[PDB]
This record gives sequence, structure tokens and C-alpha cells, in this order.
Amino acid sequence: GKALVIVESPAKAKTINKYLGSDYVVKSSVGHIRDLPTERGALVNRMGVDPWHNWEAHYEVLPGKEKVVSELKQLAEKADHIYLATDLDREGEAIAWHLREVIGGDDARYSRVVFNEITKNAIRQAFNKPGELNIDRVNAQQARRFMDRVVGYMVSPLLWKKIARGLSAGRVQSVAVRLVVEREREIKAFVPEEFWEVDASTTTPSGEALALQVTHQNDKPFRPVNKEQTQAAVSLLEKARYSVLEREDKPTTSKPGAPFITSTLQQAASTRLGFGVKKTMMMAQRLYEAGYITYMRTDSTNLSQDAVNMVRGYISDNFGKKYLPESPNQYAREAIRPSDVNVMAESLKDMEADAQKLYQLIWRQFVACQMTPAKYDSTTLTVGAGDFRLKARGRILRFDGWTKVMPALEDRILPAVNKGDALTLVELTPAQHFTKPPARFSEASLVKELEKRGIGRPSTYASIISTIQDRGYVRVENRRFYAEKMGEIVTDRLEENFRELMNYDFTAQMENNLDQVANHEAEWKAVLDHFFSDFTQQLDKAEKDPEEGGMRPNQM
Repeated sequence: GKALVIVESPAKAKTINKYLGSDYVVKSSVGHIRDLPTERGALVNRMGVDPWHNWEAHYEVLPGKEKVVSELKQLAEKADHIYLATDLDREGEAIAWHLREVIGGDDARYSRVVFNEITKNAIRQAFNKPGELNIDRVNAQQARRFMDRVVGYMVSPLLWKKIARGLSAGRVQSVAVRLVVEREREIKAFVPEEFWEVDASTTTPSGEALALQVTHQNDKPFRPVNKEQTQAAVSLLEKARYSVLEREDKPTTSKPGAPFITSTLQQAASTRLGFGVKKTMMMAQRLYEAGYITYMRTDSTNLSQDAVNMVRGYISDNFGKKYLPESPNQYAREAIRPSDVNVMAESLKDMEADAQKLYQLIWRQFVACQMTPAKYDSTTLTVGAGDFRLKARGRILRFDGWTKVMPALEDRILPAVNKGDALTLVELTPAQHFTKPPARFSEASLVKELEKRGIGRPSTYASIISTIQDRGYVRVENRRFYAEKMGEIVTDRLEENFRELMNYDFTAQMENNLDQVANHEAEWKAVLDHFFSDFTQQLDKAEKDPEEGGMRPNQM
């Protein structure tokens, strides 16, 4: 009469089993057990969803899983209660729902447990206060699944006819491609402009070197556009008398960043470790299922009281009181953090070197976010030379604070000077510059852009960036995105005939609509109806000849 606990993977099963007694029987479902299949009637059969019959679905047990279903059913017959312990996101809720639907029995037989990490305490708490399956969240997940299916299965065939066979369309994927295509065109159309900078090397009364940058001339910003103007300025600067107009000394500080969320982990791992978003998320999942970090799909910077107490104790013992803020730093269901601050990257079991590196990144970010700010003594010198104004900036680290937990180190240290001091000109160095086009997207900046526009979600950031590449619309080279010709071809056609679908605001709004379903503020089938109404309006027109406003063929 034990209890049956179901999780999605053998890795999760092994970890969670360490924290569940003999009264519990833990079993993996070996992944998703049931899902959508992988003229109009044939279309509906392929999609597994019927937009014309109120979204009736035809789910099918995944290949090779009938055996898993049988195994779970037999285990269920011997259990007094069943605990669905899938991951906490909407996808996890839907997996739990599918499990309940295939196993059967009364709903009172099931409970849905939620935890942000697999630890003795988190599991104990999750099973002490078990919840119920949330159908609104399930409906939100399926609405997303159905919209995505409709776009992929109904737009793609149009692309095969009009542009080229094999092309794949995606609801959000196409919008992400649009971002890259626009950037490509901005760069192609950019016309650089020439401008010069002039630096002066001087010496203080004590003879110390002081480098200055010319900032103004006649009280206006200094920015010569050619050699002639630069040389004329250099001529005046060579003859000028230099003196310190003002010396400003003020204490400044640098605060540590918030603990990671999915988006920021992807950005940091890419920029700091050179890890692609796919690699980062795969390793993060392994760390999470092994019980080393909190759940890797989150947009919350919240930290539990226990987690904060844990890390503050670590800081106090290992760095000292000067590194401990009076009260915890609050940044805000939880950020991505170590499950146990006392577990070092070097101690991780069955984790590859790069996975240890990711853990270390997460660990240092978490520890640093609860440490005190770094303190600097900043100095800005303003120098006058005839009608010119020059500046020099520097700073001295006074207290490392949170930077102590980061790798050992560079900031400029200006010499001691007093307002009114004369400076001796040693050298002048003009430098030609050119304005630059918008920077290309990097994996880090693309994720950031998706987040900024409200198009990406923790569960989709990685998938979006990966798909747009495999589908041949964009490519990454030298760590930067480049739009492919086909990317531009498809994007133009989609913008022309599927304006609403391609619109950034509408796409962000759809994410909001799904959240509304999840929070019982909207009904899933009605949301799908509205989506489909607007969609079919775009599709019907697009299928027509170009002369009638239909999609332009890929020719000439």
C-alpha cells in the first residue's frame, strides 16, 4: 500500500529517491508518455488538433512507451496514492496531466508536488503539503502547443509551394529570425563617418605622467571630422598653457549582480565561459536533476529565507564581517542558485569539467549577490589649455567587497594634482576613428533582446535560438549572428502576408494571453479561436496569387 511517485527521468528518480522513505516507490516515466503525433481531414490527422471542431485533440502514446504505461498502471494498482512529481513549469504540469489521463482512476488518487530543487528539505516540504493538478496551467501549455502546431503545419506547406520545399515556419521562430534580418539590413545600409580624437601626454609639477583627452573647444564638444581640422587643433594645443581647472574626488561603489535567472545565466555563460545556450541549458538540467542547483527555468530573482541564511553564514565564515551587508539583499519562484552553498564545483560527482564550470559561475554569482559593494575612490581631472578643455578619469580600489569571490584581477590611477597646478605638455597624439554600425547579435545579446521584447520565455529561449539556426535562416560565425539569404526571403514574405504574426508587440501579447489562461483570466479555447481567426485571415489571403495580394513567389 505504498505511495507511487512519478518523475520524468531516471536521473531525477535516482536523486529524489534519496529523500523519500520506504513508503514511497519512485518510478521514471522515461520521458513524455503521451503527446501530439510526431485535404482538411488529413491536415487534422497530421496535426493531432482540430481547429474546426473546437480544438479536439488526438494524443498518442509515444513510440516504445506502451510498456511504460503498462508498468505504471500495475504499480498504480498497488499504490494507495499517486504523486506526480514532474518539473514545476507548465510543460511539467501537462506531463503530469498526461500521466494521470493514461494511468486512470479517480482524480482523488492523484496529487501534484512542486519543488524548486531536489534536496532533503525541499522534498520533505513538497510531500508534506502536496497540491492538486492545475488544469489552467495545463490548458495554457496546450494552447501554446496547439498554436505552435497550427503555425508550423499550416504555414510551412505554403512556404513549400511559394518559396522552396523543406522550409519550416514557427510562431516565435519566425519573429526571432526577423530580429536578425533587420539587424543585417541595418548593418548593410550603414554609412560610417570619420571623426578624430586628440590625446595629450603631460607631466605634473612633481614630474608624474598624466594622460588627457581633449573634450571641448570654445565650450563645445571637440570632434574634428578630417585631418585638416585635427591638425589646426593640434597646432593650437601645442602652444597652449595647461592648468588643472578642477579636481573632483568622490567615493563610488560597484554592486554585485542579481542571482541568475534563465536569461541571464545564458548570457553570462556565453560571454564569460564561451558556452552556447543549448550547452548551458543541457548542463544546467543535469546539475538540477542531480540535486546541485535550483530549477533552471525561471524568471524570478527571488531567494528563499533559508538560502539567504545559508549564504550569509558562508560569507561570514569564509570572508568576514566587512563582506556581509547589514541585511540581506533582496532582488525580487526562485533564482538559479546552488542547492547547498557548502558544495564546491570541485566536489561535484559525475559532472563533466564544463558542467563544473557552469556550477562555479552560478555559485560565485549567488555568493556575490549577498556580499557588500566594492568601494572606490574616483577622480576626475578637468584641465584647461587655451580655449580647450581636457579630461582624465581614474579610480583606486579601497575595498573589494563582492569582487573578492571573483577571480583575482587594472583601473587607471591618476597622479596627485591640485586645482590650479600647471601641467607641461610632452606629446600630442591625434587618432582617426570611424562611426560604427549597430553591433551584430551574439547569442548573449539575442537572448537579451528576446527577453527585452517579451517574446522569449524561460522554457523557450534556448529552443528559439537553436531552431532558427538549424532551419537555415541565420548562422553564427565568429560568435555573431548573420542572416542567411533564405532568412531574408522568408522574413520578407511573412512580413508582407502575415503582418500580425510577425509583429513584435502582438507576439509579446500572445505570451501575455497564455499567462492569462494559466491564471484563469482567459479561457484556452477562446484564446485559440481568436488566434485562429486572425491566423486564417492572414493564410487565406497569402495563398492567393500575388496579383490579388497573395504571397510573392521566390523567383526573379
